[PDB]
Amino acid sequence: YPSMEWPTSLDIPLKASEELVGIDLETDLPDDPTDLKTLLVEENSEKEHWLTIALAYCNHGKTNEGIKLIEMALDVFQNSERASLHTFLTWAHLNLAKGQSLSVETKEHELTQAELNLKDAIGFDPTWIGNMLATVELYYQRGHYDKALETSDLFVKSIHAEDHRSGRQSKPNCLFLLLRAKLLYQKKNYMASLKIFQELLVINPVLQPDPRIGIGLCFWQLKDSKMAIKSWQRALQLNPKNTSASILVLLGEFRALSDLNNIFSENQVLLTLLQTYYQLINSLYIKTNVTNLIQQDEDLGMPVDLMKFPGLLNKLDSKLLYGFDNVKLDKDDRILLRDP
Ligand code: NI
Ligand code: NI
Ligand code: NI
Repeated sequence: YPSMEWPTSLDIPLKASEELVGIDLETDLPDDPTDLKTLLVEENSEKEHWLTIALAYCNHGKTNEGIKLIEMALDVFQNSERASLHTFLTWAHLNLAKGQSLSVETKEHELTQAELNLKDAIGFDPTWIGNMLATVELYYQRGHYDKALETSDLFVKSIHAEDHRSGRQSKPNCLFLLLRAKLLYQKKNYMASLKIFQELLVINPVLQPDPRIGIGLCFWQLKDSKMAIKSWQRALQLNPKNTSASILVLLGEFRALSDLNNIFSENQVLLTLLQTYYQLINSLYIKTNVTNLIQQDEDLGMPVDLMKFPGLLNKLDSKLLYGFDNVKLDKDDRILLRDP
């Protein structure tokens, strides 16, 4: 398959001489990012290096450190050079805000921090795709689905208008499509949603988040529970760290029994599963409950995270948002292109 893996090391050009200090992004980052700040400031390092480093923290479980670094960068870079620092801070706070167990206030507190940085970013660079996507993602995360879909639809018209103005053909943007597919599913238009998720599978079969999660949720809401489960097992196969896939595969296959999956649910919901330990009125109760909690995550198991796109938040290169042009679409993926 195609590859969206981040460069795994960084060379910082030293200021006085012309040697380069190499950093292994996966083991060389210190617990206190101030150490690099010293280096980065001292050697007059370029801004994109601050970003690349902060993204390494975030993508290796260290978002607080990622945030601490770019917040320090804000004391170094001036005026318009601060825009892309604010964009990073927007997406870092959107990632925080997706925290699995935040109370509605902590969520909104993090989303406010994102919005504040977003305002500073758009003030300098309103047409940057990183800032436009964040505007839509903020509406989504706040549940304002109608405004999100309407803002999305204005944005793609704008970009289309812009391609006439530069004599270019438009290329579908995977995250605008992903946002549309998710908004459509919120509006219960599961058929239009499913088509977009399937479009995404052929454009970028290594897209994060996995559009197969959405493929399965569309099948499920369209009552083809057999294929929903196949989409989800394909997701969990290509990436066994996908917790959302895991919980969906087991909640789906779980339609004695209520022991076999509490033990499989401890490997990687477990509350209400234990509430359901409390004429088969009962079988419809466990059935309803499994359905309710398969639908409990308003994020649909597909968190939109710009930190999964090499070059995007650290170099203003949005190329990877358009995916790949040859589709070796594997046997177990091409199945998922089918109708219900
Ligand atoms: Ni914060
Ligand atoms: Ni905070
Ligand atoms: Ni046109």
